[PDB]
This record gives sequence, C-alpha cells and structure tokens, in this order.
Amino acid sequence: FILGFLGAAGSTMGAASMALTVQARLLHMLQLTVWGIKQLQARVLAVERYLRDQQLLGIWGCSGKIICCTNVPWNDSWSNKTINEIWDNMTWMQWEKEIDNYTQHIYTLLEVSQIQ
Amino acid sequence: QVQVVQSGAEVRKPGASVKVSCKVSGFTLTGLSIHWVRQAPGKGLEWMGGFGPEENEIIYAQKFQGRVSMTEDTSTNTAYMELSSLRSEDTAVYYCATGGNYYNLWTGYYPLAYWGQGTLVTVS
Amino acid sequence: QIHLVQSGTEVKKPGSSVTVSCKAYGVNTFGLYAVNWVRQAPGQSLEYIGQIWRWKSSASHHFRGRVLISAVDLTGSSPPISSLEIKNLTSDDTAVYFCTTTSTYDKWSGLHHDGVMAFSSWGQGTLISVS
Amino acid sequence: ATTTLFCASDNVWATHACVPTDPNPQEIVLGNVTENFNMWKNNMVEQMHEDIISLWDQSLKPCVKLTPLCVTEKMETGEMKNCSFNVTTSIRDKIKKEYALFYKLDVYRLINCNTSVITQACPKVSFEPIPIHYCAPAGFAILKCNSKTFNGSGPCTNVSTVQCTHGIRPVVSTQLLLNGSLAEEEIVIRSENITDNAKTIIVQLNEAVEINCTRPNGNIRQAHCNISKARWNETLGQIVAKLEEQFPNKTIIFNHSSGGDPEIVTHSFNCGGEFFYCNTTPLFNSTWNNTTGGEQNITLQCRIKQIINMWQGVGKAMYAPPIRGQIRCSSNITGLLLTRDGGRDQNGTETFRPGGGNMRDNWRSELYKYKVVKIEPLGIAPTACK
Amino acid sequence: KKVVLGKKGDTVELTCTASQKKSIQFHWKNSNQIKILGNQGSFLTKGPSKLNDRADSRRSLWDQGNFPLIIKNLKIEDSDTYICEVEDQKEEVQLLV
Amino acid sequence: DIQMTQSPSTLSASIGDTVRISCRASQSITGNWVAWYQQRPGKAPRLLIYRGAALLGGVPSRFSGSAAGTDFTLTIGNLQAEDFGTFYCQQYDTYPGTFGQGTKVEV
Amino acid sequence: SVLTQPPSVSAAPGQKVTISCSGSSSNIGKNYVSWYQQLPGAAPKLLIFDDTQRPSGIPDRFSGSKSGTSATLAITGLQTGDEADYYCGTWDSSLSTGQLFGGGTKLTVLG
Ligand SMILES: *[C@@H]1O[C@H](CO)[C@@H](O[C@@H]2O[C@H](CO)[C@@H](O[C@@H]3O[C@H](CO[C@H]4O[C@H](CO[C@H]5O[C@H](CO)[C@@H](O)[C@H](O)[C@@H]5O)[C@@H](O)[C@H](O[C@H]5O[C@H](CO)[C@@H](O)[C@H](O)[C@@H]5O)[C@@H]4O)[C@@H](O)[C@H](O[C@H]4O[C@H](CO)[C@@H](O)[C@H](O)[C@@H]4O[C@H]4O[C@H](CO)[C@@H](O)[C@H](O)[C@@H]4O[C@H]4O[C@H](CO)[C@@H](O)[C@H](O)[C@@H]4O)[C@@H]3O)[C@H](O)[C@H]2NC(C)=O)[C@H](O)[C@H]1NC(C)=O
Ligand SMILES: *[C@@H]1O[C@H](CO)[C@@H](O[C@@H]2O[C@H](CO)[C@@H](O[C@@H]3O[C@H](CO)[C@@H](O)[C@H](O[C@H]4O[C@H](CO)[C@@H](O)[C@H](O)[C@@H]4O[C@H]4O[C@H](CO)[C@@H](O)[C@H](O)[C@@H]4O)[C@@H]3O)[C@H](O)[C@H]2NC(C)=O)[C@H](O)[C@H]1NC(C)=O
Ligand SMILES: *[C@@H]1O[C@H](CO)[C@@H](O[C@@H]2O[C@H](CO)[C@@H](O[C@@H]3O[C@H](CO[C@H]4O[C@H](CO)[C@@H](O)[C@H](O)[C@@H]4O)[C@@H](O)[C@H](O[C@H]4O[C@H](CO)[C@@H](O)[C@H](O)[C@@H]4O)[C@@H]3O)[C@H](O)[C@H]2NC(C)=O)[C@H](O)[C@H]1NC(C)=O
Ligand SMILES: *[C@@H]1O[C@H](CO)[C@@H](O[C@@H]2O[C@H](CO)[C@@H](O[C@@H]3O[C@H](CO)[C@@H](O)[C@H](O)[C@@H]3O)[C@H](O)[C@H]2NC(C)=O)[C@H](O)[C@H]1NC(C)=O
Ligand SMILES: *[C@@H]1O[C@H](CO)[C@@H](O[C@@H]2O[C@H](CO)[C@@H](O)[C@H](O)[C@H]2NC(C)=O)[C@H](O)[C@H]1NC(C)=O
Ligand SMILES: *[C@@H]1O[C@H](CO)[C@@H](O[C@@H]2O[C@H](CO)[C@@H](O)[C@H](O)[C@H]2NC(C)=O)[C@H](O)[C@H]1NC(C)=O
Ligand SMILES: *[C@@H]1O[C@H](CO)[C@@H](O[C@@H]2O[C@H](CO)[C@@H](O)[C@H](O)[C@H]2NC(C)=O)[C@H](O)[C@H]1NC(C)=O
Ligand SMILES: *[C@@H]1O[C@H](CO)[C@@H](O[C@@H]2O[C@H](CO)[C@@H](O)[C@H](O)[C@H]2NC(C)=O)[C@H](O)[C@H]1NC(C)=O
Ligand SMILES: *[C@@H]1O[C@H](CO)[C@@H](O[C@@H]2O[C@H](CO)[C@@H](O)[C@H](O)[C@H]2NC(C)=O)[C@H](O)[C@H]1NC(C)=O
Ligand SMILES: *[C@@H]1O[C@H](CO)[C@@H](O)[C@H](O)[C@H]1NC(C)=O
Ligand SMILES: *[C@@H]1O[C@H](CO)[C@@H](O)[C@H](O)[C@H]1NC(C)=O
Ligand SMILES: *[C@@H]1O[C@H](CO)[C@@H](O)[C@H](O)[C@H]1NC(C)=O
Ligand SMILES: *[C@@H]1O[C@H](CO)[C@@H](O)[C@H](O)[C@H]1NC(C)=O
Ligand SMILES: *[C@@H]1O[C@H](CO)[C@@H](O)[C@H](O)[C@H]1NC(C)=O
Ligand SMILES: *[C@@H]1O[C@H](CO)[C@@H](O)[C@H](O)[C@H]1NC(C)=O
Ligand SMILES: *[C@@H]1O[C@H](CO)[C@@H](O)[C@H](O)[C@H]1NC(C)=O
Ligand SMILES: *[C@@H]1O[C@H](CO)[C@@H](O)[C@H](O)[C@H]1NC(C)=O
Ligand SMILES: *[C@@H]1O[C@H](CO)[C@@H](O)[C@H](O)[C@H]1NC(C)=O
Repeated sequence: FILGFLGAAGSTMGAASMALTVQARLLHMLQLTVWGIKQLQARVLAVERYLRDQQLLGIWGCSGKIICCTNVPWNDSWSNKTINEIWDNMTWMQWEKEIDNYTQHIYTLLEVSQIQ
Repeated sequence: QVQVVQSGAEVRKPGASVKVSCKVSGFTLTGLSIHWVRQAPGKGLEWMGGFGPEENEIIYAQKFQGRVSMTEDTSTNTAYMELSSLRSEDTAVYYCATGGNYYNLWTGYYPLAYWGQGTLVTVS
Repeated sequence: QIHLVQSGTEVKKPGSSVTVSCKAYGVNTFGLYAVNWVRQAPGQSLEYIGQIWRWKSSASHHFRGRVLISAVDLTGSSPPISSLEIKNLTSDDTAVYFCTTTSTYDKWSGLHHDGVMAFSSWGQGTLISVS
Repeated sequence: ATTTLFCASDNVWATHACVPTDPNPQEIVLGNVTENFNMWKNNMVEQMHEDIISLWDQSLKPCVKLTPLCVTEKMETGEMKNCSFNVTTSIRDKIKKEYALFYKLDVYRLINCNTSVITQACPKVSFEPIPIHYCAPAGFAILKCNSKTFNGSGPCTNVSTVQCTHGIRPVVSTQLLLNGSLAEEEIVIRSENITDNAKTIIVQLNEAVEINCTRPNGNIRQAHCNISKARWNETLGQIVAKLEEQFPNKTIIFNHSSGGDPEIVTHSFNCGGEFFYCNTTPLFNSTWNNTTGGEQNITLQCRIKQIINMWQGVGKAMYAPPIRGQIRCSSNITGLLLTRDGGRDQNGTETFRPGGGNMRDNWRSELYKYKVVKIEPLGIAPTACK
Repeated sequence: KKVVLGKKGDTVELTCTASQKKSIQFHWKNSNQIKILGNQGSFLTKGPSKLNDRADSRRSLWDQGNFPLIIKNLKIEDSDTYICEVEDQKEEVQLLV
Repeated sequence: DIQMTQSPSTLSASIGDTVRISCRASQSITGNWVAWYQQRPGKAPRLLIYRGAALLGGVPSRFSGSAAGTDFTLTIGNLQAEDFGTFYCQQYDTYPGTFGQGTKVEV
Repeated sequence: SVLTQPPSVSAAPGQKVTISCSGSSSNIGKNYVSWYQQLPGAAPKLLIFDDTQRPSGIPDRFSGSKSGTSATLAITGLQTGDEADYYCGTWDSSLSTGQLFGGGTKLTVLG
C-alpha cells in the first residue's frame, strides 16, 4: 500500500498533500507451502519497513502523524523564501536538490529538541 | 603419469567390423582428449579421427564417410573406436593417441602427449 | 571523456549573419547532455548566451531574437553538433565564443537547476572581429 | 540506488528462487515528471545476467565443464615485484629466470594457466523459458516509459510506475533475437554509440516474423529452419527504409558474419535440449538502392552440436548424447543484432555485417523501459504550523 | 604509445590491459577504423578486414584483464597503428618491419 | 538577476600561498548554487568546484571553499606553478546567472 | 592439405642437422606444429609441442622453430640414439577437414 506515495510528483506541494489525504483515505502438495510463505515474507517485510519509519518518526514526536507540528525554529539561511513561492512555484525535486546538508543538520536539531 | 594400453591383435574378414578398445589410467576421461591415428607399413601416419575447432564432430578425414563410428565412454576411462567395412588397405596399425593435462580449453591443435602400444588388425 | 572542438576563427563585416559550429565528441546524445553557450569580450568578464536543455532552444531574455541556437544529434558519420545563429552583426559583438556541455543524467547532481547550470566542459572558442 | 530485485511469475529453480504471480494490472500513471532514462548504463542488466548464470548451471547441467584455471603448483614466488624470478621450462618445475624490473606478465605480473575439467551429471533434462516477472523489493520502484519511439537515451515524459515487470523469458540466442516483446508503433534502431562502429546495433521489430526449425531425418544430426519470404522482404525493406531515413545517407549492403568462433557465424539457440547452429548466409542479401536462393520457402541448413562454447563464462561444455525423435522449434523472430564496418571513402556503400554474441545485449531489449529507483518518504517543510 | 618490430612472417604480440578482472567487452581497431577483433561476452569474432584468418587472440587471459592479440605471417601490409578501446583506453601501438 | 562581486579583484602571491578569495552576492544564496572556474590565458576556462563544497574529479585535491550566506570563499592550498589562473565565480541560482570579475594572480 | 617434407635425411652423426615441414597457410602458416618421434618399429611418441615446449623425456636434445610458412627441426648432435622417423603434425583450419601428419622422414646417420 506504499505504491501511491508518488502519484502527485511533478505537481506542487500542497496539491501533493491533498493527494496524500485522498490516497490515504482510499486505501495440498509442496507447491502450496512453497508459493504460500513468500507472500507472508513480503507482508512481514513491508510491515517491518513501515514500522521502522514509524518509530523513526516517533523519535521526533511524530509517531503515526502524516503531518505533525514539531518544535525546532529556523535558521534564516534555510531557504529564505516567501510562502507563496514555497508552496506554488517549486516541487519537491528542487528542494531535496537544494537542502541535503541542511536536512542532515535538521535531523540533528530535531533529535536534540526531541529529547528536551 | 598416465598409461594408455590398446586392445589386442584382431583378425577379421573383408566387410567385417573392428572395435579397438583403449584403456587409459592416470587421469579422468573428457570426451575430446583422444585422437585415433592409423599408420600403414610402407608410408607415414594418417589421422583417423579426433576433435578440433568445429564444435561437435570428431572429424572423419574425407575417406571415412559411412563406415566408421567413434564413441568415447568416460565412465570406464576407456575409449572404443569402431570401423566397419574393412577393405584392401585397412590392413594397417592403429593408435589410440592422447593429449595430456596441458592448457586444454580450446581443443583444436593440442598434440598427442600419451600413447598406446599399437594394435594390429589384419584382414584374411 | 569530452573533447569538444569548434570550427575555425573568422572575421566579419557589419550587418550580416554567422553560424558558429561546435562539434561534440564523446557525447551520448543531447537528451542526457545539454549545450550552453557563452561569449567573452576581449578584456571583460564572461557572458551567458544560451541553452539546448532537453531540445528546447532558447537564448536569454536581454538578448532575444538576434542569436538563436540549433542542435544536431549524432547521425551515422556525424558526432553531435551544436550551431549558433547570429543576426545583425554590430561593432561590439567582437568576442570569443564558447560552447559547453553538462551532464543532465541524474536529477540530484547539482550541475543543473531547472536549466540554470554550471558548465562541465569547455571548447576552445572562436574570435569574431569587425573590419 | 541499485539493489537485488526478486522473481517471478508461475521444479528446480523457480520453486527455490522465485515467488508466485500478482493480480496485474498494477500501474500508477504520473503527470508532469520527466525522468531521465538511459538504457546503456542500466544496472538491472548485470543482476539479471548473473541470475541466468544461476539458472543454467542448475537446470541444464552439462556432463563435462572445461573451464580455465589461470593462477599466479606450489609457491607465491612472484612476490610484490621486480625481476630475476624463474619457474617453468622443463615440465613445470625447471628454471627460467625472467628479466623485467617494472613487470609485464609471464607464463603486469605472471600467471601460469591451467584447465580445470569437471564432470557433471547428466539427466536428460527438459527445458522451457518460463516468463519471469521481476518484482521490486520492499520500498523500491521500477520506473517505465510509454512512448513507442523510445531511443533508450533521451528523456521520457509519459513515465509510469509499476511494482513488477512484464513478461520476460530466458532465451539465449546469438545472431538473432527470439521470443522477445515487440514495439507498438514502429520499428526502432539503436546503438550505444553510432559512428563508433563497434557497439551492437539492436533492431527491434513491429511485425511478428515467425521461424520454424525442425529436425527431419536421412541423418541423425541434421535439421533446418524455414522463414516466410515476402514477410522477410517487407521486414528488410522497412529496416533499410529507417536506416536510410536517419543515419545514412549512403548505399546499403548486407552480408554474413565474417568469421571468428563459430557460435556467431551460425544462428545459435537452445531448444528442447538441442543446441541448434543454423547457417545464416541467405537471410542477409538486400543490396538496395532506395527507390536462385529458393524465393518462397527459405531453408536454413542447421547442425546440432553438443560440445558448446560457454556464454556463461569462458570455456567449453559437453552435455548428454543427442535425442532420437523429432523436435518442433517454432519461434518468433523479433529483432536483429547488427554491427557495422563504416567506410571506406569510395564506398559509398556501407558493409553492414551482423554481430552478436553478448547475452547482456539480448537483455537490454527486454529490460527496455525499466529503471530501479529508491523511494524516501521523509520530507521537511517550514509551515506556520498553528 | 609503443612501437614493436617484427621482421616478416613470425608471430607478434599486442596487449590491452584492464583492471576489472571480468572479461568485459573490448575492441581492437586499425588506423583507418576497420575492426580486427571483438569480444562478444565470452566469445571471439574477427574483423571484416584484410586480417580475417591470420589474426588471433589467446582466450584464457581474458578473466585476468589481460587482453592479448597475436598476429601471424607479418609482412609489409601490417605497418599501421592498432588501437585499443576497452573502456576509454584509446592507446596507439605500432608495428613495423 | 542577482549581482555577484568578486573580491579582491587583483592580488599577487608567492609559490605556496593559501589564497582566500571572497565572492559576494546581492541576495542570500541558500542552497549554495555557485561554481568556481579557472581560466589561464588563451585556453579553456575549465570548472574547478561545483555547489560550493564539491570537488570535481579532474581537478586535484588542493582546492576548496565554503559559504557565508551572501559570501563564498575559494581556497587554494599549496599553490603550485600551474595554477596561476584568472579565477571566476558563477552564481547559477536564478535565470540567468552571471560570473565574477577576476583575480589575476602574480608574484 | 599436403605436407611436403624431404624423405631421405642422411648426415654425419653429431653436427646439429635440420629438416623442414612445408605446407600452406591453412595448414602450417597459421597454427602450431607438433614434431612426433617414431622409432622404426615401435609406437610413436611426440618430440616437440607448440614449437618450444617439451615433455619430460626429450627436452634439451632437439630444437624446433616456426619460420613463416615452414617449420624447422634440428638434432643437437647425438649418434644413433634417436636415429628414427619424425613426423610434423598439425590441424587444418579450412574445411579440408582435420588433423594432418607429415609424409615421411628417414633420418639415418653415416656409419
Ligand atoms: C530518440 O528520439 C527522440 C525523440 O523521438 C529524439 O529527440 C529528437 O531529436 C531530433 C534531432 O534530429 C530533434 O529535432 C531537432 O530539434 C531542434 C530543436 O528545435 C527547437 O528549436 C528551434 C528554434 O527555432 C527558433 O526559431 C523559430 C522560428 O524560426 C522559433 O519559432 C523558435 O521558437 C526558435 O526561436 C525550433 O525551430 C524548433 O521548432 C520545431 O519543433 C516544432 C514543434 O515544437 C515544429 O512544429 C517546428 O516545425 C520545428 O520543426 C524547436 O522549437 C532543431 O534545432 C533541429 O533542427 C535542425 O535539424 C533539422 C534536421 O537535422 C533541420 O531540418 C533544421 O533545419 C535544423 O537544421 C539546422 O541546424 C543544424 C544543426 O545541426 C545545422 O547543421 C543545419 O545546417 C541547419 O542549419 C540551417 O539553419 C540554421 C537556422 O536553423 C542556420 O543557422 C544555418 O546557417 C543553416 O542555414 C531539429 O528539428 C527533435 O526535436 C527531438 N525531439 C524530442 C522530443 O526531443 C532523439 O534525438 C532520438 N535519439 C536518437 C539517438 O535517435
Ligand atoms: C520460443 O517460445 C516458444 C513457445 O514457448 C518455444 O516453443 C516451445 O518449444 C518447446 C521445446 O522446443 C516445446 O516443448 C515440446 O513440445 C512438444 C510438442 O508439444 C512435446 O512433444 C515435447 O515433449 C517431448 O520432449 C520432452 C523433452 O525431451 C519430453 O520430456 C517429453 O516427454 C516429450 O518427449 C517425447 O517426445 C519426443 C518427440 O521427439 C521424443 O523424442 C521423446 O523420446 C519422447 O517420446 C516438448 O514438450 C513447446 O511445445 C514449444 N511451444 C510451442 C507453442 O510451440 C520455443 O522453443 C522458444 N524458443 C527458444 C529458442 O527457446
Ligand atoms: C562515439 O564514437 C565516436 C566515434 O568517432 C567517438 O568519437 C571519437 O572521440 C574521441 C574522444 O572522445 C576523439 O579523440 C579526440 O579527437 C580530438 C579531435 O581531433 C580529431 O579531429 C581533428 C580535426 O577534426 C583531426 O585532425 C584529428 O586527427 C582527430 O581525428 C583530439 O583533439 C583529441 O586529442 C586530445 O586528447 C588526446 C587524448 O585522447 C591527447 O592525447 C591529445 O594530445 C589531445 O589533447 C582526441 O584524440 C576521436 O577523434 C573521435 N573519433 C573521430 C573519428 O573523430 C566518441 O567519443 C564516442 N562517444 C561515446 C560517448 O562513446
Ligand atoms: C561479404 O563478405 C565476404 C567475405 O566474407 C566478402 O568477400 C571478400 O571480398 C573481398 C573484396 O572484394 C575480396 O578481396 C579481394 O577481392 C578482389 C576482387 O577483385 C580480388 O581480386 C582479390 O584477390 C581479393 O580476393 C575477398 O577475396 C572476398 N572473400 C571471399 C571469401 O569471397 C564480400 O566482398 C562481402 N560482400 C560485399 C558486398 O562486400
Ligand atoms: C597447470 O599448468 C602447468 C604448467 O602449464 C602444468 O604442468 C605441465 O606443463 C607442461 C609444460 O610443457 C606440460 O607439457 C604438461 O603437460 C603439464 N602437465 C601435464 C601433466 O600435462 C600443470 O599440469 C597444470 N595443472 C593442471 C592442468 O591441473
Ligand atoms: C501515457 O501512458 C499511459 C500508459 O501508462 C497511456 O494510457 C493508456 O492509453 C491507452 C489508449 O489511450 C489505453 O488503451 C490504455 O488502457 C491506457 N493505459 C493506462 C494504464 O491508462 C496514456 O494514454 C499515455 N498518454 C500519453 C499522452 O501518451
Ligand atoms: C552457409 O551457406 C553458404 C552458401 O553456400 C556458404 O557460403 C559460401 O557460398 C559460396 C557460394 O556463393 C560457396 O562457393 C562457398 O563454398 C561457401 N562457403 C564458404 C566458406 O565460403 C557458407 O559456407 C555456409 N556456412 C556454413 C557454416 O555452413
Ligand atoms: C514453407 O514450407 C512448408 C513445408 O513445405 C510449408 O508448410 C506447408 O503448407 C502446406 C499448405 O497447405 C501444408 O499442406 C503442409 O502440411 C505444410 N507443411 C509443413 C511441414 O508445415 C509452408 O507453407 C512454406 N511456406 C511458404 C510461404 O510457402
Ligand atoms: C554539504 O556537504 C555535502 C558533503 O557530503 C556536500 O554534498 C556532496 O558533496 C560531494 C563532495 O564530496 C559531492 O560529490 C556530492 O555530489 C554532493 N552531494 C550532492 C547530493 O550533490 C554539499 O555540497 C554540502 N552543502 C553545502 C555546504 O551547502
Ligand atoms: C531574509 O532574511 C532577512 C534577515 O535574515 C530578512 O530581513 C528578510 O526579510 C528575509 N527575506 C524575506 C523575503 O523575507
Ligand atoms: C501538469 O501541468 C498542466 C499545466 O501545466 C496541468 O494542466 C496538469 O493538471 C498538471 N498535471 C499534474 C499531474 O500536476
Ligand atoms: C511456421 O509454423 C507455424 C505453425 O503452424 C505456421 O503457422 C507458419 O505458417 C509457419 N511458417 C512458415 C514460413 O512455414
Ligand atoms: C521486395 O519487394 C519489392 C516490391 O515491393 C521488389 O521490388 C524487390 O525486388 C523485393 N526484394 C527482394 C529482396 O525480394
Ligand atoms: C543523403 O544521402 C544521399 C545519398 O547518400 C546524398 O546524395 C545526399 O546529399 C544526402 N543528404 C544530405 C543532406 O547530405
Ligand atoms: C543474394 O542472396 C541469395 C541468397 O538468399 C543468393 O541466392 C543470391 O545469389 C544473392 N544475389 C546476389 C546478387 O549476390
Ligand atoms: C544505384 O543507382 C545508382 C544511380 O542512381 C547507380 O549508380 C548504382 O550503381 C546503383 N547501385 C548499384 C548497387 O548498382
Ligand atoms: C522447409 O522448406 C523446405 C522447402 O520447401 C521443405 O522441403 C521442408 O519440408 C520445410 N520444412 C518445414 C518443417 O516446414
Ligand atoms: C509469436 O508472436 C505471435 C504474434 O501475436 C503470438 O501470437 C505468439 O503467441 C508468439 N509466440 C510465442 C510468444 O511463443
């Protein structure tokens, strides 16, 4: 059920958030035991990857929530841009092309504010 | 060290067959490593059969078109050459000749390192 | 490797046109690679001209209509060749011209920002003067 | 990122290595994306190549495998470097001090090679290339183009997303493509690099040309193919029409493979446990200005050979002794593996001999659209928030 | 950038080197861009040239990255530069009398 | 556009200098969309450094740089005899960018 | 397909004497030449393989070489010990089908 995480790519970001809301609301021989367990293996692997990213959000105080309000203020050198261009002129591709070194630093600061 | 021992002397008739055996002891048998060469007393050697760069035929040298058959049993470590329809100058000496364990991969031009003793087939 | 080589060096009378030719050895095609064009006055700083990013020819907006670009994919006996069409030869277009290439392959390279690019390799430049 | 990507659709390999099917369709159409596709720099090729290595050393085992063994017998005497290191001459243990002092290789550094010979069993095992739906692992995606004039390189605009690939069958065939998937609109001509005249030009067809090899008698190891003439004339006509409307601008000339190891001179393919090597001279004659060989029922004399050169690694292999009955090998001619010999100034023409022999090139036509991509679902946005 | 001399008729050796140990696809060419060899996976072609029969490559070195070329029956009609392409190594070796 | 200003516009340096060259921006470039170029007289102005803190493979490991919001620092380490080049800094943030002014090093 | 080599070989025993094996480009001007030794009456063995390499019994007493479209074999001065028959042998790469052997060499000494 993680296939449709990317159906709104190319479009802007608020339309992608509305698409996330819509797509989340929308969703006896040896051959038996050979073709039966690999389905369960894929199911358990998908469940464990999902739960892995769930606790990865949970260490920031964002467990379960698609959109959560955290507590780390800016550095003003983190894309000093007006909100209109932020949500209407740029996709995700430009921005995770733009701030990767900064998103490592935001990972560190979110962990530090999450413990206190 | 590998020893190669041929079959015994064998007397046949014009139009009969001959099945020359070739005992090999000293390596394991592949399916290519054995050529078969005839010599007539009074002239040089002559290649009866063996393998080269054409990729199935243990090739028959342009005078064996319907009377020869060459099959190599790798489990018994013994080769078995066959020749039927014995003619006037099929009265010669056979040789089970064998290439050794040296740089074989390609098996076109490898020579005959190890040898039998020479069997004699006479036509009476 | 990229051993980008242009055509010969000319000299021009005013009020004419010229097609500058830049050959591109070692290039797969212009789908994964984009051709940007630079000029240089003799004694000034360098100056952007144009782009063939994803086969969309466009010069810049301060420099529209006069100089526009075409590009030829590799064909049979020909490497990919980008050509530059310059109209209305004035007296102060006297300059050394440069063609460049960049890698468009992965999005997350950093050599390209939506057609606004850093220039990976460089030709040898052709001088055009006025008699 | 590039990962291990598993298998398959619906008693030796696919039982042990692969999963069952999925209820297809499973596609997600994307909108205003433009993902940059290159076919000649893919890393689905090597994974699949090693995966078919894992197939055919467990499904069709040859009786004897004759592989190289090239090693640097006792001793590691070559050492770090320099010169005056001997070994070899008389048998494999006499002296032969070599002079260098920078190194470059002997028999760069030295190797005395060897031949590991191996005998494997041999049950008379049947074979059939089953379709293999290559399905992506957890948290990954396989992107896919949709335009029918897709040149491998260039960007694709109609990018779709699947979870798992389409029908792919393990058919090794030199000189010719068999049982491949065709094109929707029109034929396509490629290369890794045109003007380089050394990369295997792949041509993929739109007309499902058929081929019939059978073994009749009076001989044990004789067989032949038949192809429909006037389907082949139309096919070669639109191929030379494409090659004349794009890359030359010259005269055409076809020919046969000009020598080498004979698994490239003949159309080679495995069928039912028989390795057909079929002569492929009379197919290639379309010397044609753009404007005696059995003109309706074209016959390809074909030998069955069973001491084969491995495409798997380097070396030869011997299988079980041959079959007694008659074998039907009706298949689809789907493409061509062609090369060039560009030149020469008087010509004018171009000699357009075929090539092939790579088996990875025979996967780039069926790994045609696909690109392995890794999702990351974590993002950071500066909102108000409340 | 090497120059090798063989008088007439004898064998002669040319080497590409490759540091990947895979027996990858590679090619030899003459000066006027006519092929002499070509690897196709783990097989052997020849070049549609004036050297179809007399050109040869020993095969077992290909796993080691050693890519050889043995030319036999040398005469006056071989005096031109031969060029490797393996990945990018566009060398230039020359043969003379 | 967004105006750049390279400084100092001309210096001189002995062999084995750590030459630190700033390049000012009118706006504040977040995301570091600036490149560093070298041009010797007569030849091709090849690229040195893309994205501020990423070294190209063909450039040796003696050049570096950093970011200061509106400023960008190019750093030579162990200046040799071949790197006596007129330098340039491209901003490639907005369409289209412009370059610096130059730093023609002497002794 | 023909392998012309001189039948009658007579010289003084001990003075490094040579004989050739002549053929064609499809026969000998392409590939390796194998010198075989046959005693007059006994089963044959090989003398020299790949024109330079030898088995354990022979090595140093003979010298073989390949010169264009002809081979060359030489004795390094024995007397009556290897006074026997010798046979050049190679495979034919043309569809003149297979492995070939030389006609005849009568190596005798002066005695
Ligand atoms: C795999 O498949 C993919 C997709 O299937 C392949 O990708 C395709 O590749 C082909 C390459 O063959 C591309 O064709 C070329 O496209 C470029 C780009 O053209 C754009 O820009 C032009 C700029 O025009 C300017 O002026 C006009 C007004 O005059 C203005 O309106 C415009 O905005 C701009 O200001 C446009 O003209 C052009 O419009 C085209 O597209 C429209 C649809 O959008 C269409 O309706 C139009 O009719 C028009 O066709 C487009 O916006 C072109 O530059 C290029 O054109 C050159 O080449 C062709 C054939 O080679 C030739 O007929 C042309 O005349 C032109 O040739 C000139 O340039 C050559 C450069 O090599 C030069 O050598 C020639 O001598 C010739 O020069 C002459 O004229 C110039 C002035 O033009 C002058 O300076 C000279 O002195 C001399 O007199 C091709 O059309 C496809 O676009 C591309 N498709 C996609 C989707 O990517 C991929 O290649 C395949 N890969 C492989 C390996 O096979
Ligand atoms: C491209 O794709 C097509 C489509 O899949 C492939 O065509 C298939 O090819 C296979 C093999 O060539 C073929 O399978 C055979 O079909 C025959 C007719 O249906 C069967 O009779 C045959 O079974 C015999 O052979 C098996 C293996 O030896 C035995 O296990 C079996 O018991 C049968 O053996 C008896 O009959 C033979 C007949 O001579 C006799 O010698 C034996 O002694 C014994 O008595 C196979 O099942 C498929 O039917 C083909 N499919 C179609 C639709 O035609 C084609 O091969 C692909 N191309 C490539 C290159 O792979
Ligand atoms: C796809 O296939 C094409 C086939 O042509 C390849 O094209 C070849 O590309 C290589 C390099 O990519 C070219 O080699 C370079 O050529 C440059 C131009 O010189 C040529 O042209 C002049 C005038 O036209 C001639 O006088 C001259 O003889 C050449 O023919 C040279 O400047 C280069 O030399 C520089 O680099 C070398 C190192 O490689 C240095 O040693 C030199 O001193 C010099 O600094 C270089 O030699 C080659 O010429 C192209 N072929 C042809 C026929 O032109 C593509 O590369 C290939 N692309 C891909 C992606 O595979
Ligand atoms: C298709 O390939 C074959 C080889 O597989 C080509 O045949 C060869 O062609 C060349 C060039 O004609 C021949 O070389 C020379 O030919 C001239 C002709 O006058 C002759 O005088 C020379 O003595 C020399 O032979 C070569 O012999 C020939 N080889 C064979 C085996 O036929 C053929 O040319 C190719 N087809 C086309 C259309 O080019
Ligand atoms: C590994 O290679 C060596 C060296 O080639 C082999 O030793 C022998 O080498 C001489 C060289 O003239 C050959 O004549 C012999 O025939 C080789 N050995 C034999 C018994 O044939 C060594 O045998 C090789 N080891 C293998 C093949 O496993
Ligand atoms: C883009 O590709 C999709 C397929 O991924 C195309 O959708 C198909 O369109 C045809 C005819 O329009 C239908 O028969 C198929 O059922 C459609 N498939 C799916 C999955 O929707 C689409 O038409 C393409 N669009 C463009 C503009 O090329
Ligand atoms: C495939 O068949 C062709 C047709 O005979 C063979 O090619 C040559 O054809 C000419 C007639 O134009 C004959 O004179 C030659 O004898 C044929 N052979 C050669 C080697 O030139 C071709 O040899 C056949 N290939 C195979 C592998 O059997
Ligand atoms: C090529 O040859 C085959 C065999 O001769 C042809 O197939 C025959 O077609 C007739 C048509 O009535 C049938 O009666 C036969 O039973 C078929 N035989 C076989 C073995 O299939 C085929 O039609 C020929 N192709 C062309 C274009 O004539
Ligand atoms: C942040 O630091 C990283 C270093 O990990 C820089 O990003 C990469 O830099 C390397 C150079 O070693 C390049 O090869 C990579 O291509 C860069 N990553 C990407 C995604 O392009 C990055 O430049 C730094 N960002 C700053 C200083 O703003
Ligand atoms: C950018 O930041 C400065 C101070 O950090 C601020 O004064 C300015 O308003 C910001 N730009 C915008 C567009 O808000
Ligand atoms: C793509 O953009 C066009 C106009 O630019 C718009 O009509 C269309 O809805 C967009 N599609 C998506 C999926 O964003
Ligand atoms: C090949 O065999 C199939 C099977 O019947 C047949 O439909 C087709 O017409 C045959 N093709 C030719 C050229 O005989
Ligand atoms: C193919 O058919 C055309 C008629 O459209 C004919 O002129 C041509 O000679 C044919 N070529 C062959 C090779 O059969
Ligand atoms: C196309 O090819 C023909 C024949 O080779 C030639 O006469 C013509 O000039 C070519 N066209 C161009 C534009 O070069
Ligand atoms: C063309 O090839 C066919 C074989 O299909 C042959 O019979 C014919 O003689 C060839 N024609 C020419 C002109 O070479
Ligand atoms: C093709 O036609 C031209 C005339 O337009 C002629 O000179 C040439 O000889 C023809 N091609 C052949 C192979 O005869
Ligand atoms: C192939 O074609 C030849 C020539 O018509 C015919 O004799 C033979 O029976 C055909 N074989 C098959 C299997 O169609
Ligand atoms: C060959 O192609 C035809 C064309 O539709 C198809 O019907 C047939 O199933 C194909 N044969 C296969 C896939 O074995």
